[PDB]
Amino acid sequence: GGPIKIIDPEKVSKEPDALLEGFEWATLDLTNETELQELWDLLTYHYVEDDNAMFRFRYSQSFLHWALMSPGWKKEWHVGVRATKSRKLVASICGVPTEINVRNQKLKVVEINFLCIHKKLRSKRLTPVLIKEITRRCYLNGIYQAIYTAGVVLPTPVSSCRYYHRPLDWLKLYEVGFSPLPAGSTKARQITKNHLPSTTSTPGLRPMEPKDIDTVHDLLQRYLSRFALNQAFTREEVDHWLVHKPETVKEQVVWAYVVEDPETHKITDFFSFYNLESTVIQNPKHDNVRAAYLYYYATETAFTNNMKALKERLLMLMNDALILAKKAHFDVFNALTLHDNPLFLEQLKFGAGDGQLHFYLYNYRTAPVPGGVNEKNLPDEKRMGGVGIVML
Ligand SMILES: CCCCCCCCCCCCCC(=O)SCCNC(=O)CCNC(=O)[C@H](O)C(C)(C)COP(=O)(O)OP(=O)(O)OC[C@H]1O[C@@H](n2cnc3c(N)ncnc32)[C@H](O)[C@@H]1OP(=O)(O)O
Ligand SMILES: Cc1ncccc1COc1ccc(-c2cccc(C3CCNCC3)c2)cc1
Repeated sequence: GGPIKIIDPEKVSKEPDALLEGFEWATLDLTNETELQELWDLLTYHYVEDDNAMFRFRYSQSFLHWALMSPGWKKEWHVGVRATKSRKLVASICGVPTEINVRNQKLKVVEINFLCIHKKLRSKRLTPVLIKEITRRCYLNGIYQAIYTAGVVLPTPVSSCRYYHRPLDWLKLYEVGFSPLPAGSTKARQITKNHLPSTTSTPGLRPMEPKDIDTVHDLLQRYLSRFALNQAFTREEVDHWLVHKPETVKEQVVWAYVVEDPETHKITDFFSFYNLESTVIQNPKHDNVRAAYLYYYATETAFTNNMKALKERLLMLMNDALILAKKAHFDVFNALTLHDNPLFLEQLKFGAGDGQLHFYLYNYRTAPVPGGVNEKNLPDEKRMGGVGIVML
């Protein structure tokens, strides 16, 4: 594998291409509360929905602040389109920098997300224009590769993973149409099936602290090394992406927990999950779904190559994650079939979701990597070791 083309730093245009009449390019400054609000306004009403128009992802302003001003970020990579007259923000596309490992080669990339066009401007071929412009801004800063996900099929996906959903408040999810009541059942039986213990079981389990950063950093990168495609975490990235800062962040977005061994007092495990609401588009009884998403995790047990033992360890840890997520009043716990997740998704009663999330690399060729599933789109322990990066 390797890059597809070499970019000529001399030929990168200093000026952007033209836009549809009445619109103009605009760099967003997300340290400005009004501009953060503008992006949130756009996304809230125009970002990704399900195919039945029942739900729309509802990234919080705190989430956007977190996701988009990560270590190394540049405002030049927060790209907006405005209406010239009204000044209204009508489109966005965003990137942040990170390093990834693609089959043992380290690569500097941008992670691309929050591509969004106002519904009234759809189907006008603006998306290629947005893509080309963020590409140009990246090129100017010496970045020539990207990684991203999408639910739509685009040329040469590097992998695909299925969505999985673990009901925490099943009744909530029933009343919003998220979860069905099967023909043969009752509310009580569904609540029974999804019931969770009142307390966690892993000994030594506690919220991650800043003092844990170095140890979690070491453990995480050793664990992610087990995957063909993975994120090459820096220390500042562990701090930013895993350690909630309550003093300066009003609405918590990231939860992290470590296992401090009772005997050695070393960190032997950790897991984490983030808060991403969905808007319930039209419902009498509810306005939102409060969802938690599984993010990064690691365990020393992985390094024995004893899959039964890894399976056992993950079943306990991930059930603890559910209980903690429930305690934090999340309605549902979501995950993908990446990492070692096929080892626990079905047994801990995650229900299979619809379709796949596809993973893409820009300007980089590599062989497809396994995404946790077989040909039937079902979790498969023999199809792991592939995708070791979670994106937002
Ligand atoms: C070196 C640095 C490189 C950095 C850049 C790397 C590449 C980054 C790539 C971007 C990563 C984004 C990652 C995320 O954020 S994925 C999230 C995408 N956002 C949404 O789903 C929000 C709801 N939808 C919308 O806002 C619009 O429907 C969007 C903007 C998605 C399409 O707007 P619209 O419906 O008005 O379409 P058009 O008439 O302007 O354009 C039609 C063309 O656009 C292609 N299209 C449609 N959907 C996507 C999609 N999700 N990824 C890439 N391409 C897409 C489509 O195949 C067609 O191509 P073609 O027929 O010409 O082949
Ligand atoms: C509840 C909801 N909100 C917005 C759109 C669709 C839906 C439907 O139910 C879903 C519940 C969960 C997911 C989901 C689960 C795990 C990972 C993801 C990725 C997370 C990164 N961005 C792409 C989606 C989505 C997708 C859909």
